[PDB]
Parts: sequence; C-alpha cells; structure tokens
Amino acid sequence: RTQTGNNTTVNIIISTVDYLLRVQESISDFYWYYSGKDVIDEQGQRNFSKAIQVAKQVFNTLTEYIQGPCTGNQQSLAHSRLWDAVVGFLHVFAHMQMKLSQDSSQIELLKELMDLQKDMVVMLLSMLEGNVVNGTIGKQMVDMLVESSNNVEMILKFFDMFLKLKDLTSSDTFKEYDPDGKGVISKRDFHKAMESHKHYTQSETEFLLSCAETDENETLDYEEFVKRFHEPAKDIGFNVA
Amino acid sequence: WGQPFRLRHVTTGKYLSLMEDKSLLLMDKEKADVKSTAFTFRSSKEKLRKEVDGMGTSEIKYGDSVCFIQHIGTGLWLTYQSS
Amino acid sequence: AKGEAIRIRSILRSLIPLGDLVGVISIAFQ
Amino acid sequence: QFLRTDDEVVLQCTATIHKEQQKLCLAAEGFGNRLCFLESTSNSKNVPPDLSICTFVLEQSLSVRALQEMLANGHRTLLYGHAILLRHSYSGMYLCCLSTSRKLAFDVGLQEDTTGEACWWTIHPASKQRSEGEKVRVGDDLILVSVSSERYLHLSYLHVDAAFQQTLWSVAPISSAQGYLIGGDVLRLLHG
Repeated sequence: RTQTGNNTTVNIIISTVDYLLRVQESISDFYWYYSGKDVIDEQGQRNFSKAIQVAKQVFNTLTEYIQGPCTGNQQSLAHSRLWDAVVGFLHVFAHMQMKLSQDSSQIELLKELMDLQKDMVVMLLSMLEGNVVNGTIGKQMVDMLVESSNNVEMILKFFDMFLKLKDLTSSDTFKEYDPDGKGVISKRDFHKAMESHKHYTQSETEFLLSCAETDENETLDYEEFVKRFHEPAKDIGFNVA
Repeated sequence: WGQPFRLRHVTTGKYLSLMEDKSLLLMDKEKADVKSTAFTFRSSKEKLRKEVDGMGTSEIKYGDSVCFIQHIGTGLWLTYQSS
Repeated sequence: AKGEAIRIRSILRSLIPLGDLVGVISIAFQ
Repeated sequence: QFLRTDDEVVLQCTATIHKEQQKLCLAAEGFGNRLCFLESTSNSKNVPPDLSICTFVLEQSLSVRALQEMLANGHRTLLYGHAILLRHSYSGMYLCCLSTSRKLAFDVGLQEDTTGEACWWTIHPASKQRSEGEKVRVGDDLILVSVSSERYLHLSYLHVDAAFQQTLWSVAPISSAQGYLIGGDVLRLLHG
C-alpha cells in the first residue's frame, strides 16, 4: 500500500480495485447483450465461465489482501470505488440468477455463478470485521444496501423459492400421496401439492413449474430436482444470512 | 439574511431600480446594474451568507417572517406615504 | 429495421443530396 | 461535488473574438420558438441575465446498452459514457436534435415525446486524465454527442447546432425544503 523505503509510491491496491471495476463493467455489458435472447450459445457459456474464473480470482486476491485485519488496508480501500463495483455485481446477480435458473442446460454456468457469489460475499464479509458498533465501514455497507435494495430483494426471494421447496417437499403431506415415492410426482400432482402447501404466491408456483423439469410425461424427481438443487442455495445463503 | 437580491417584475420584465436622484423606478435589463437595484432582507429595521455550495440552509419561511428591505448602495429602507 | 443501419444510411442521405444526377447526365456525353 | 440525477444545471462556453471572454451559456424558450439560442453571462454587472429560461433538469441517466434496452420498444450519479435526458426546466419540453439546418450542421430544438434517439445525449471526457467510467465532478469540461445525429454540440459563428466539429461545454450547478424561501422564485410581496 504505502511503499516507504523506495522513492515514489505506487498504491497497488487501488490499481487492482480498478482492474476489478473494468471486469465488472464488461460483465455487465455482456449481460445486456444476452438480456433478451435468453437461450445462450455454447460460445457465450464457454466465454462467460472463462470470465467467471477471473472474477473469482481477483476476489480471492481482494480477500487475502485485507483478510488480515491490517487496518490501513481497510481504510485505504474503504474510500475507493469498490462499492459501485459491488452494486454492479449485485445487479448482474439478481437478473442473472433469475433468467439462468430456467433451463436444463444452464446448470453448469449457474453452478459457477453461485460459486462466484460465495467468494464475493466471502470478500465483503471478510472486509467488514474491524467494526465497533456504528462503524464507518458498516455505515458504508448499509448505504450500498440502501442504494440497491431492489435486486437484493430478488436474490433473497430466489433463496426462499428453493429453501421452502425442500421444506414443503420433506413433509409427507404430498410426498406420501404418491404411493411410490420414487421421484414420480406428476405436474398436476405437484401443482396441487405446491399450491396447497400454502407458502407460495401462484406467480411463483408458475415460476417453479416453468423451471422444474417437464420430465417426459408430467413427472419430476425428488432427489434429482430439489436435493440436486438444495445444496448451493444452502451454502451461499448461509454466508448471506 | 444579508445576501443581496435583485427584483424583476414579472408581468412587465423590468427591474425596480432605485434612482433616488429621482425616485424608486422600474427600468429595463440593459439599464439595470448592481447598485441601482440590489436589495437585502433583514428581520428588523436594524443594520448590524454568500459563499456556500449546495442549495444552502433555509433561513426564511414564506408565511412566518416579516422582512425589511435595506438597499446596499444608499442604505435606504422602503416606506409608504400616508381606495 | 436494424436500428443503427438506418442512422448510417441517413448520414449517407446527408451527404451529396442527389445532386449526383448532375454528374450522371454531365459525364455520359463527353 | 458530483452531478446527481434530478438536479438543475446549465451548459456554458466562452466566445473568443479578438480578446473576448464572452461567456455565453445555453438558453431556449420553447413556446412558439423551438430553436435554441444564446445568453451572455460575461456582462453580469452590466446586465442581469434572464436565467429562468436557461436551466435544465436531468430526468434519466443510463448506459448505452441500457438505452438499447429502452429501445427494445433512484438518484444515481452519471458517468462519462452515459446517455442522458435534458428537459427544459421551465417549459417542460425535452431538448433534442432537429433534422433541419440553417453545410450539414443540424439544428437544436425542443420537443415533447421522449421516444426516439433525438432526446438523448452521450457524454465524453474533455480530459486525457479523467476518462471513461469514472464520475463527473462539478465543473468538468465535457463534450455532448447525440445518439441519432451523432454530432457534437457545436458552437458556430453565433449559432448553436449539431455538427461534426467538437465544442467544449462546461456544466455549473444551479439548485437541488418546503415552506422555505428558495432563490430564483417568483412570489407576491404582501403588506398586511
């Protein structure tokens, strides 16, 4: 950061913040190009995960710069333009997890983006540790939650619609209503299941039914739909909580 | 309080220029200068800011204040003459 | 209509505004 | 400090003809007069400028791809590389780029409908130092480029028009509580 024994200093950490800001903006511009066509090619996925790993890596560096609580690192990075980059990532995150989580082929890139989500909140949380009560950094992070409340409401609801899924699945009020219980629950059976569990607005029942499998007649697995899916929404949502 | 003010009448488009050599008159844009027309407002008839940024601090209300015009160039106060 | 193709084509309308036809008739008989 | 959305600013130049600091700003009337015009501010103590018909209000800043998103058919801070609106703060008309001339320099007018690329303007940095992506501080010199006509906000000789030649433009703030005396206002002067 401060580079004393040499002649002229070069605060390298603001530079790596600026590189992250560049990659943020270009991911955001890649979003708008696929903001409407919604069925992403092999080339788009192959390029996009290739960018995802780089963003993962720069956030691991931003952890392990600040992970030791050397407070001057926290202070110097606190007044840089990190918060806007984080806001832009969240604005990617909400709509991206929404439109990605609607196909069978988009499982892999969604895995990768949830992974990046996890290391990103690892970085932000690991930054916020030298608080007192009403610390300055805590006030900053309150303020960036204020300025972009909207999309974070989408990501919390996205966690809800696959956490409460495993809750209402795990009870035998409809998981016992099929006689078999071998991943065979019809689409009308699952519809009269999930509406009569009564935790779901019917728009979001349509969201889940549009999401789920459409598995070849009307059925859908238990193990390979939700227990397939319930692990990452647990893992990242832990850190969010 | 104390910052200067110019006055333009709206339905004409003239400036209330104090030509106390004759009288408090109403002149045009090209003729009006600073000292010819600039006024301030104070709480009273007393005589005892300017460099801020942002929209400033609201000093004066609309309904609940009694302001008094004190001219910069001559120190004069507006008065009446006694349907 | 592909958007910016219209606006480049409008820029092309903006220059040499069909006075080209003077060059069309003037060349053809020299 | 920076130029947040939904406040009130101007556009301004200096005209230099034989040692003139003729500081002209931008004004437009609307109201049976669509073409924009000038207002000098060098002659301030000379002439109090008619400043009510000069100001403007930002409605909306987005990115260029976000402008495409709108063209499929929250006080954020603008950055170099955003597309903006400019309504006339008095008349309510939006500032646009007309498809007429007075060469091929297009005229600058006011209009009503926010549809179409006429109402929209990108921002470009007038700095080798300050560049794309970062903020716009108070008083930064900047260039404005239309979306449709793709012309600079040119100051001609003295016309104001959309042309292929660049022209610097500075931005100064004008304004940004209830029941309280706030300048630039028209009011009654009671007696009793």
